[PDB]
Amino acid sequence: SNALKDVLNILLMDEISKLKDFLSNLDYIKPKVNIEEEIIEIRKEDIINALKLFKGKYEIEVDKIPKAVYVYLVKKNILFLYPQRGTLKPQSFLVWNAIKRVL
Repeated sequence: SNALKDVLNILLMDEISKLKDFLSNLDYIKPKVNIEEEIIEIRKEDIINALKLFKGKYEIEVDKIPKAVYVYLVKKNILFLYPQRGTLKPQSFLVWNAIKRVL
């Protein structure tokens, strides 16, 4: 049966719509990111640049991305942070696939 395949396809497409909505919300908004006492404005462009890094690699070094940018992307459940490793990964393979399909 195609059933499990189709269920996964549901999950995959859904996450694509979700990521598209996330990214479209940035068109007229520059998020203000809170990091303790810091308040830092970031831009859609910066966010796209960081996510594009995940197009060819599942696991990305935090040193490639401004902290304000990846903190936002973690807060927003796009990425997970491994502080000890100094790396980030998509929060699921659905998120990864969506990045690769959309960016």
